[PDB]
Amino acid sequence: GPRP
Amino acid sequence: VQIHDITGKDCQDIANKGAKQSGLYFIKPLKANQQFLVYCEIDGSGNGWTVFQKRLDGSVDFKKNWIQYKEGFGHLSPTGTTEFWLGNEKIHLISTQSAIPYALRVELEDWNGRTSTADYAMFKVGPEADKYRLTYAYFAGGDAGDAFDGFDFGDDPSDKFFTSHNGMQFSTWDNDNDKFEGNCAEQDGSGWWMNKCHAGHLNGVYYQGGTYSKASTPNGYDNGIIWATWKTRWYSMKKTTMKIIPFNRL
Ligand SMILES: [Ca+2]
Repeated sequence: GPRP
Repeated sequence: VQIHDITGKDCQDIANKGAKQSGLYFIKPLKANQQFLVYCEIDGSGNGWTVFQKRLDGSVDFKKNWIQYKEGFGHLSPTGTTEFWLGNEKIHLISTQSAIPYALRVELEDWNGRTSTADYAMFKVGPEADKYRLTYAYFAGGDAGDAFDGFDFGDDPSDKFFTSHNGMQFSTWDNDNDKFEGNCAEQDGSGWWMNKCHAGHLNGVYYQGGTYSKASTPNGYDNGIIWATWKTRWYSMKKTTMKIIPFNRL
């Protein structure tokens, strides 16, 4: 998935 | 052990010479100083796929370092029932030999028996000097969807931008070449072409059953064997295969  | 006699530049060259059985063969790509064992998947129509990655039961830990991912790990079996990573150097030597155009097929299996595919045309893995960067021309189709194009999980607008895989260099927890200020490889426990971090991750943690929670990983990492386009990030696959064949065989 994504990250901050 | 039982390696077959017919050799070639790859598994397609092998099929061209008459080999009709799937198994262990020796191949020596254009720049290989020495031949090496590979598992060829040879179907009836003469198609011979060089298999470079296999997941099927959780027997090998994929959290390996750079040198281990460079050289290969796991075990090759004549029956094709073992998990392994051929090696970044070998994948490089094959996919870039004689500018031959290769297509990559990612084949996935459910915990429910369903198999899905995703093809990439003109697939290549660069040399160590460029950190075994992954590059391909375009997606050629398949029901698994195009996870390598990136995915908008929803979390942010730039998700898609950050979870695409084309042009990404390889990263292991001890060789961080991703686009995240943390270490993706290190926190998801794998070796992969990380961006920030991924929409397709086939070297992730093998979770029995498929479905898994954010808790199964204390720091909430979605680190399973996922392909965002086919299944939810909280679904780890039962089996995965990454193999290559000259593009014209498609
Ligand atoms: Ca980083």
